[PDB]
Amino acid sequence: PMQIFVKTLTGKTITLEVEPSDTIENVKACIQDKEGIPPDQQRLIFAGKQLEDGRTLSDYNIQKESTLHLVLRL
Amino acid sequence: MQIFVKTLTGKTITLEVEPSDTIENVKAKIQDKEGIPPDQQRLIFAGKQLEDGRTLSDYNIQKESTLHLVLRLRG
Amino acid sequence: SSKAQQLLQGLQASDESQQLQAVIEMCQLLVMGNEETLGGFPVKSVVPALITLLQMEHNFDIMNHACRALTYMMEALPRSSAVVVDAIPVFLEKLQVIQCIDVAEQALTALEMLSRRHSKAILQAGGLADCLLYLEFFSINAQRNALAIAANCCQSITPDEFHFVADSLPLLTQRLTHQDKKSVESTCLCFARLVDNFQHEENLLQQVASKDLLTNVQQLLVVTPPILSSGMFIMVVRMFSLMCSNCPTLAVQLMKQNIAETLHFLLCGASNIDLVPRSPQELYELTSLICELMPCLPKEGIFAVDTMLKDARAQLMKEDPELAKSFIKTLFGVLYEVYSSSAGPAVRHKCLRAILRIIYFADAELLKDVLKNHAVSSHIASMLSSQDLKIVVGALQMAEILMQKLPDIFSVYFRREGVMHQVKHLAESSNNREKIKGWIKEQAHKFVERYFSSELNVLQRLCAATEQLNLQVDGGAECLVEIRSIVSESDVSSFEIQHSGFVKQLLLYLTSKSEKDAVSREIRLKRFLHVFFSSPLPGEEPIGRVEPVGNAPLLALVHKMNNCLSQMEQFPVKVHALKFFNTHQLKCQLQRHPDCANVKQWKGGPVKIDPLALVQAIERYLVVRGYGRVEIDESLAAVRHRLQFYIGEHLLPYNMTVYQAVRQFSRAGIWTKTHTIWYKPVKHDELWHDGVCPSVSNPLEVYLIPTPPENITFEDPSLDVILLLRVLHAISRYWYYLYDNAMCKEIIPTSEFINSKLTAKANRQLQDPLVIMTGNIPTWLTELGKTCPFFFPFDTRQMLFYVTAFDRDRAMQRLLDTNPEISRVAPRLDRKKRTVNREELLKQAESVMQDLGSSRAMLEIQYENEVGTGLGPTLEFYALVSQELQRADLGLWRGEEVTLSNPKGSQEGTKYIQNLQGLFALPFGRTAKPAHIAKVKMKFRFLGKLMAKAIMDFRLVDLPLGLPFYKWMLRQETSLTSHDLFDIDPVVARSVYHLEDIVRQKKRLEQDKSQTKESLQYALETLTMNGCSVEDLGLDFTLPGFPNIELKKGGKDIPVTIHNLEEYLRLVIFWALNEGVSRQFDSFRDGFESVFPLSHLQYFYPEELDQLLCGSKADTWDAKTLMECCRPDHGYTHDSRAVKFLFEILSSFDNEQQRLFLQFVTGSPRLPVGGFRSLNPPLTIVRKTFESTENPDDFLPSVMTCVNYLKLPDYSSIEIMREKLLIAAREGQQSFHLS
Repeated sequence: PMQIFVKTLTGKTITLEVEPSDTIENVKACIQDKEGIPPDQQRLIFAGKQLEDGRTLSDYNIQKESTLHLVLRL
Repeated sequence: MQIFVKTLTGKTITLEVEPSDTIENVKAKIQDKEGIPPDQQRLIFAGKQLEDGRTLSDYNIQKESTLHLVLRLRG
Repeated sequence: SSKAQQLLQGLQASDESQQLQAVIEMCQLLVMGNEETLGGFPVKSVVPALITLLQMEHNFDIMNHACRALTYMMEALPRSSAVVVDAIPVFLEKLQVIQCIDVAEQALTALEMLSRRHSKAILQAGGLADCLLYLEFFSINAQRNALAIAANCCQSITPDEFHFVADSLPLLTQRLTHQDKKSVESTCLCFARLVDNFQHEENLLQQVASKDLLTNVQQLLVVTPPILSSGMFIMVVRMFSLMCSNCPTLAVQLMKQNIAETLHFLLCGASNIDLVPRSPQELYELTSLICELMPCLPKEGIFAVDTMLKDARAQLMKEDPELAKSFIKTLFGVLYEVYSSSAGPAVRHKCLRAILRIIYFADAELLKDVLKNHAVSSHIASMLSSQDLKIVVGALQMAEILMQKLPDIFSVYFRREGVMHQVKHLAESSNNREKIKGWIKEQAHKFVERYFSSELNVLQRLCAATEQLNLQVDGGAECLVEIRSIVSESDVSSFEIQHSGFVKQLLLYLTSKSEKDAVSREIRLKRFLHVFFSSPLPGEEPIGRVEPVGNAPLLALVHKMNNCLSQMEQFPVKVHALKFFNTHQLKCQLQRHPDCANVKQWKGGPVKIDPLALVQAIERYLVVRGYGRVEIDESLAAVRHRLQFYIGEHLLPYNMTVYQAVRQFSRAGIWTKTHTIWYKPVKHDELWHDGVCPSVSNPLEVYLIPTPPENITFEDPSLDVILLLRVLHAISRYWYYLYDNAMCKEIIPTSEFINSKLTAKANRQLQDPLVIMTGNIPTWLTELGKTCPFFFPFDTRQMLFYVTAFDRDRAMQRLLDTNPEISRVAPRLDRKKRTVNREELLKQAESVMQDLGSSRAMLEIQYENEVGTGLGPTLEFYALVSQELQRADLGLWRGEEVTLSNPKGSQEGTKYIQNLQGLFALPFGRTAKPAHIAKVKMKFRFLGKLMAKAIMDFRLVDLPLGLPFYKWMLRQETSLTSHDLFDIDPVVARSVYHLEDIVRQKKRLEQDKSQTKESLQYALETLTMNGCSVEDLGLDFTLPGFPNIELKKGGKDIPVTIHNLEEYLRLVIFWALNEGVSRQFDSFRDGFESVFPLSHLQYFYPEELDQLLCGSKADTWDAKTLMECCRPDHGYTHDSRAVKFLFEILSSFDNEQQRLFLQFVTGSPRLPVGGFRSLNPPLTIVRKTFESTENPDDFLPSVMTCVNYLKLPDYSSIEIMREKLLIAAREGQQSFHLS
């Protein structure tokens, strides 16, 4: 049980409470449910990289109070 | 100083506690007496979620008081 | 921009540290950028500097960022790939000689990202060999990217340029047998594209295929479970078909390499005909390959018309024919089975062509011993009488070939199964159509003149039997036994039943009532039920109960009628676009209606008209534009109707699409011509006083009609058989209403009326996206679904209901959920969110259903102090409200008071209503206070609205209702008898039955005229029931069990006597089933119709609504069904230990732990119809990630209920798993604290 912050370009803070063994696609689906962005325009950025679908959060060593970024594509 | 902790269905557990005791000690005692890890225990007193980092005296919790235990598992 | 110039100046420098800092900064700026944010980024200057920086040798770290910068630039701005594509030589040079593996991997990633749009440059750059020269040294991802580059380069290739792949083909061929999915997929794509591009060059095809590719792909296609997916299976099979068609030598080579075994395995299954279910495209591709492996037909003779409807294999056949004989013997059976069990214009035609070539190129003996356990004459006769002028020609050619090859065998079959008759019909009764008509006429005339020109104990016998069923002439019972003998033990055909009028005569025999008939209808029906089935003869009813056993002759007649209907039917199935519909939009013109002119006159011209838009959008646009006033304003937009639209004399409903509005009331013209729409602003109470009840209706009398029902419009040659089957099913369902004493049992269960061809045609029609998206379902399908629903199974009717009862968005969602295989369809639905509290759930649920109960948008329910939202809490809302609606305090249903198992903190001690046959409403008399009645009525209205809303949103409820409840729902409350009291009150039914055992004796004894008044009185007073007389019972006119409900006025001082007992029984039944439960069901009907009408529930029977509303029936699981839909991944690959323990431990519950587990994981204590295999997200099992200190033993499992994601620790024992999977399911319920 950990909490992370997803922050957009306009400036927000979505506090997602997740677990290390979750899939990135599920996180994107939850962001869709909570904000309305379709789960295909999102491009999550962590530590100056691009997160990929099909993996888990524990692979990238995501921990408590780690801030991600949500950059949309058109 | 033997506060009662009630689970969801019907169970009530007595727990001896000192006045200046943190929430972590209470959670550890509950783990010892019941088995639930001190990571998935969420204690609720009156109508407030007991934050970790304080003592029962701050929340005006006294003898013969009742606390509620709810598990943090679903989503 | 401003920082971009500084970064560019940093790139153009000398100090190495400056370059490193600048490139890191540039990569960081590019990662978080976007098309709008990074506008004006200099790509004409940054790119050349980055390339010059990459062209180095002294560092192994700056390059890993120089490549990343270009990769991210292509990713962010998808238009920089016009200046970015200049260092293909540099990337290829780095690939040629290797120094750092990571640099090579990044170069591969950059090339893969670039190849999506520029592959020709890479192809002329020589990258195909360079990428694969060191293919065995990289990791998995680099290999996948290299194979993707190879595929994208081989997509666009030319015959002149072949040396780029000429030396690399063996590497891919040897790579075709790997155990990695994606590498195999990419290599197969490369081969398919190469074969497609080189299709007109036989030498190049022989170079590509050789002799090892065929072998490798042959064992690739057979391995199970399939490495390939469905689409790639289709692509590979199409590669085979194209290769065999374009060059016969490889067709011969595959025919000499036992390809027949592979085709047989793919079609039927195993090597020990139950065909494996496959999609229509796969079957079409396999049939095309089978057809192509066969020699082609001659272009002269009777095949000259095929030029208007629009070698090496022959040499091998002239050679050793053992191979060809084995091929034909192996494949004819599966070909015929596929042909006779598929409904599609393409599969059928391909199978037909294959059958023609097989028959033409075979000899006498091979056809003799292949066409033995088959029925070909019936198929030819059925397909002759068809509207399409392709199948007719094919059938004529088959008939000619079969007559020429086997005259003796196929000379009695054609006469017995009506082929000569149809050929004579065709031969007696803007240029191509006339020419093919003339060819058909001449060919049929020649066939008749040659083979059947100059010319039986079954047809004459059937005619003699059917001439004795005439209404004007008495027939006794010999005609029926003759018909039974002919049907049960003979070799009668479907054509003989047509020729000798049997179905029409039997229909008139069973369903006629006039004054010129020589025998009444009742005696005829009883004679029929005595001959078929074993009911007593008229006037000879035994004293006991009519409970016959035998039902075989009726089943035989039903089967023969179904076979005849399948043989004769000619219904059309329309399947076939999406890009056109999603691209082009409709055009409309608005003109004011001349009769009334108050609003402003339209002058804009064309109107924005989306194909799937509703007329509500047009009304809103007109109101906002200001035409509704008798600048853009939102006050009017922010229900009451002020404007209305008309087209001709037909009113336009508000819930109708513009496409349908144009198509129906007002084709190429729909999308080309302009349309116009007009706009304009908008009693003595006998029951209580005398004691008389309404008569019981007999449902069979409305089915027994000779003429078709008013709902039937279509014209087909099999209407009579449909009507006869309808009558027979009505008789089977309702036969105890004709006898005074009988047992309520169906003669034949309704599952034995299913037709095997109409179901296939319906299922095929319910798969085309375009018809579901537009709403062009053929009339016959809906009409048969509403009039004769016994032909189709439950799933077909459920899908038809969901497609034709609601809007297009829900239909598309249902189609996507049911068929995950699939110019792309994309539903768009609205969502409304509401917050509730778990302390006043009923009141807030009532408020929610009053506000948004009837809206046309999905509803999602969230809670106050919780962070969970989605599809879990929404299902839990219904699962809890349904449980709340069963409380004993409300006082609504019958039954006993029990206490729930495993309750919450406050739920303990609450009484709940339990009944072991279902829930039925309590009776209310004529003395009930208005407050109680109003409360019950509002509760029932809320319940009805709740169920109506739950059905529309694809949710499930948890309310165990009863059969009389659904009979009331379907408007069948006027046909309820004493049989139904066993479903409401077991103990009253026995008393009613024992009392009805006395009225029959009383009537029989009074019917004897050889007695006197005193003798009659003594005999009537002497009648006793279990030692006590009706006077000794001492009852009254109060409904039993409830001593406050009066059957009629003064029912306290009126004791029941032998003289008035029938009235007492009838009043008891009426007050228990219809009277006291009327006001409580009228409110339910009013509430239900507030969402969508009840008339859309006519596809179901009263015993099928439970599965529609609630879940499936309870069943005990086992490892076999669990290890076929559960998908374990992320640490628990199949055949692990935790998965084994879990699969063993679920299949040991008692349905209470099953309910607990289902509620804990899914959120609802029920499963969709079909069990685990019907859950759209399969239950996924993953390994929980722990640390090195805490044991992964004293923890608890977790679940994401939105996607059925179960996180499970690796326990060290099964007892620990048992003791820690129950704590989670019991003490971890009713909470969403982690989302």
